[PDB]
Amino acid sequence: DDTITTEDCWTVISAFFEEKGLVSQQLDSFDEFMETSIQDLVWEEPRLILINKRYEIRFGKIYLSRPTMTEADGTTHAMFPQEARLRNLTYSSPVYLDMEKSMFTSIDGNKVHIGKVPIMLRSKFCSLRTLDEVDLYKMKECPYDMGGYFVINGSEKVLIAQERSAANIVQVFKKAAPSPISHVAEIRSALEKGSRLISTMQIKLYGREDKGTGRTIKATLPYVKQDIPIVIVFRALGVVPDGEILQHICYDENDWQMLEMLKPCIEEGFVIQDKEVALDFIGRRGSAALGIRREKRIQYAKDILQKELLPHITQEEGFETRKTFFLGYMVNRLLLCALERKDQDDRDHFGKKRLDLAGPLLANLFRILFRKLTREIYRYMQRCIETDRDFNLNLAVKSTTITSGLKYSLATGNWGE
Amino acid sequence: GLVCPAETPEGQACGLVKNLSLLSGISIGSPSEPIINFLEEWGMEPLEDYDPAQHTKSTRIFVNGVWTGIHRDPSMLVSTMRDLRRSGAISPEVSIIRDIREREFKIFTDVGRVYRPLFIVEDDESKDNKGELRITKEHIRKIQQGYDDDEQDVYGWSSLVTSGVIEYVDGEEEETIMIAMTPEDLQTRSLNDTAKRIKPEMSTSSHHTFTHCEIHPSMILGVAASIIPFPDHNQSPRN
Amino acid sequence: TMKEITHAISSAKEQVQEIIYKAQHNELELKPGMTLRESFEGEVSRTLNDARDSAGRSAEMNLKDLNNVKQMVSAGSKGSFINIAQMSACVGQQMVEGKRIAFGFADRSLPHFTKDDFSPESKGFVENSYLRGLTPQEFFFHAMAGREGLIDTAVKTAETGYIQRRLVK
Amino acid sequence: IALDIEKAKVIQSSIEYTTLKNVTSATEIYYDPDPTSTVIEEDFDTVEAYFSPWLLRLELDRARMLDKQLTMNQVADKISEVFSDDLFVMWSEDNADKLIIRCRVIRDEEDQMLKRIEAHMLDLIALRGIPGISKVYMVKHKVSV
Amino acid sequence: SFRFCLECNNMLYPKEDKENQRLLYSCRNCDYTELAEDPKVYRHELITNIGETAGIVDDIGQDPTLPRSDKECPECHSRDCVFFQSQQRRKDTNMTLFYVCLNCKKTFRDE
Ligand SMILES: [Zn+2]
Ligand SMILES: [Zn+2]
Repeated sequence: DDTITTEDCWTVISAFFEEKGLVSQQLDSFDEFMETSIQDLVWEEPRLILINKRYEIRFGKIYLSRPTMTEADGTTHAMFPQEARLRNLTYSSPVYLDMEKSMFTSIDGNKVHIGKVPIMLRSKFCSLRTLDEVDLYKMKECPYDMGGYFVINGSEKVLIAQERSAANIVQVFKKAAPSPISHVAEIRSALEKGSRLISTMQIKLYGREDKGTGRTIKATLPYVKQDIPIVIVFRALGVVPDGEILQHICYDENDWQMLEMLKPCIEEGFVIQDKEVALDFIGRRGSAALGIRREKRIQYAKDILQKELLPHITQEEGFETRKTFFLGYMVNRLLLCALERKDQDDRDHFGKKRLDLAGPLLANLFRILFRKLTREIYRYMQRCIETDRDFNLNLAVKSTTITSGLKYSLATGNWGE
Repeated sequence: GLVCPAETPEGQACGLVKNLSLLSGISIGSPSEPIINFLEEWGMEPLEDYDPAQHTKSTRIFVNGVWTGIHRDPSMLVSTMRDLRRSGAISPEVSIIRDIREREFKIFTDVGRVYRPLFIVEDDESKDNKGELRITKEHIRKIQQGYDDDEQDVYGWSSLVTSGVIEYVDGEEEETIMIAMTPEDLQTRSLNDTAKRIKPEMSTSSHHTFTHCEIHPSMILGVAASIIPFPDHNQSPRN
Repeated sequence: TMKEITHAISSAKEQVQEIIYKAQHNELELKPGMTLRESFEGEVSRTLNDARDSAGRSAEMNLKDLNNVKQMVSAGSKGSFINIAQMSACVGQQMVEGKRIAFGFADRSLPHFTKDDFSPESKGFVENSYLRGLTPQEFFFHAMAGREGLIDTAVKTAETGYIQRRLVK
Repeated sequence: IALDIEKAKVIQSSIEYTTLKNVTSATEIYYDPDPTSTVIEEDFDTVEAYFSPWLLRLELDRARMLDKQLTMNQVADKISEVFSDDLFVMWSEDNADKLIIRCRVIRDEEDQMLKRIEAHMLDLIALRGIPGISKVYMVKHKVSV
Repeated sequence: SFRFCLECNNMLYPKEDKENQRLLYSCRNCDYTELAEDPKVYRHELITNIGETAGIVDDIGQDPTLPRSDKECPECHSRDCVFFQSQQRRKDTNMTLFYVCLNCKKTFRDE
């Protein structure tokens, strides 16, 4: 027919704004949180432990009701945001968890209330979604309102998006002149499930130009100081011969400059020959021990290589091939940046940054509060056992800690206890 | 196109507080298992049987920041995954990046990625409509009607997105695409008007191959900056 | 006068293209104590600044005695030559941290340009005036320059205040 | 001096600090089985006319060699006097296409100390000029007299 | 590029042998040695121009960001080609252009 005009572009933009709106990100994040994150958090640790009288518990489905208001008279009624604003109340809905006892004489539907989660207005669990214009006017709510905010103590609270650096990526930077380290490679590790940061690992290239004696490359892991040179950790992951080391690091044999730069690493690491001696050296330099004999050293080294060493890749034994391949790729990137072939990564690049909305922050807060509640209920059940009494499974749970924590965090803004 | 270039506070918060653009969005997060299944079905080789002696030209494939394997035909895989994303089988908020210089294939399904929508320009040489917008007047008519010509469904923004005419791109993917500011820039114009502004010559390249087109440049502004009449005739501190 | 300004801008763009051609073929003269890229950037910046000054001079010479902006400038109450130049002839080259607009993306300032583009319009040159309006790329570059200026003023005020207090004490 | 550009240029060249690293372009370690000759044919004529099997080879840059207005005799004498007679030196004239000045450790596995000596030569050796002066520029000053 | 061992897979080192005054590549992990015919062992250049060719791949022809020109190809005389600059991030890198054709997908400079 004809080319696309400006009016067609404005029609497309109008369709975009009609379907999504202006505060679509807030509502989408909160809906995803309330739909998936709560269930994921409660199923993350569904095993609470304490014939061999194996007392077991089960965490079941999570049930959400409409935001209800309960008073001193005990009557519970449906509550709307206007009433909460007028009476300085909190717009929240109760959460029910299927805490089931599975005693079952050892090896040979309770709907327990766990707290009240504040409800974002105009979100899928709010009461103002399917309500039409006439009833919106009836409920003293402006139809022009867009939602996307909570109501705490009759005050409207909005969660500002939090800008952070992206995790599970490798970034290489330079260093100032008065420092032995010339270039640095950094990665922040966070597993996909929950998107929580565990630990960070940092690879450094010691040795300024015409200085620093040996130009060794040293890794820095969590749960350890006295950073270990990278060749020893290569040998510790289970790759003994040096030819395989250079094959992992350098993917092109024609790059003689990379091999020449890597030669000091081989010269320094020649003192270590086998995997066991490298593991023992790591255990001796691994802290968290002081003369605790060789077996504990090798056990701690096995734990620190299987876990906390790039946990975002894997956390189980027998799968160290991809771990050492990623580590070799990281070393190759660091050496490429050091060889003045690739420019250092820009920290201001907006594509390497993430925005935490209400979803992830509420997920982390709920995880912390659930951990605190589990600790409190564990203390209560152990006290009940040591006092030789039978609990009703309903007085042990304290919804007050979760409710108060969420309310205080949202009201004050201090994201913590 | 992701944050407002004009709206920012003054003082200790200058530059540290930003406002999202009108078309800007935030990724929610999608499972990565279907991506891995599609990659394995399309001939991706794992790292267990990686031989660097023979795989000196194979491109590495990164999913959510981890190295999952290698491939020998990056172009076909990239085209197939882009087509699958444009057809709605893959979530539209999935970032697909092909670094030709570094020989890398990055796939991102993380949460918190900021993306904006853009028109899609035909890229394949076999197609007769190469160099033109995939969206035609039929799509505009269907949008205005509110239904597809076949009540049963609604023809809105999602219908346009799943039809392969509008796609979301984030900051990382933007380095791998060529964008035309206006649809009139998609056709090489063949006067001497003293009133209208002068467009850039863009004569440094003999031929241009645009892969995307902006819906409207004024969408790069924020909510507060959209109130200013004629912001392009002002000074930026005044905005 | 508009025709003269456009002719001057076109001649300057042709000179910048010639400088680019000379630099890409190892023909540009090396300044003492400076890198080739630094010398090329300095040459381009000087040419663009001279073009902006010439366009502003032509615009100021065209102004009539009854012009109100010229009356304000002559009185000295408000305004200057640069204000008239930017309002009528050309905004000029936008500079951030003393240099042109850097390549924030992969070897390009914006995704609407090709890689390794050193033309003025691709590195923060606003050839239009405020009366004529600004293209979106020029608008973004002007916003970047204004943000840099605001940040510089904000960081300068506190240091100046502390220095003044120390001197007084 | 101020009225003569040539004398000002000479003094400017004298003031500027120039070291061995500022002119050396590449360094090599070679194994020379015979002191009388050499394996390479480029310096075969040089070693034939001018006459631990390890040797140090230095290759310079012609443009940067002439930029500092330095000859081979000057740098050869400097490297000879800086190390006394603890390192034999064989220096070639401008006739050699490759700007080669070879060094041999004095006999009295030697890779580590030889590399240390080469690093010392690359870093600490200074030919002429006031230390600490990175660059010198000629400025035209207009004064009233 | 230094040769590696055969049984323990370790890179070898130069060593001098006196009864035949020969340079040989030796291993300290084991007792494997071989003859060395190259006195060229150490290379360190202060200023280099190696790496300007960049990592060009056969898939570089469909990159849309690269500018397109109409330079004359040496052997096929094609009118379609792309151009870019050196990948080296050195401060004193020259601005000489690198051209890659499309029919043969090979590089050629202005020389
Ligand atoms: Zn061996
Ligand atoms: Zn060709």
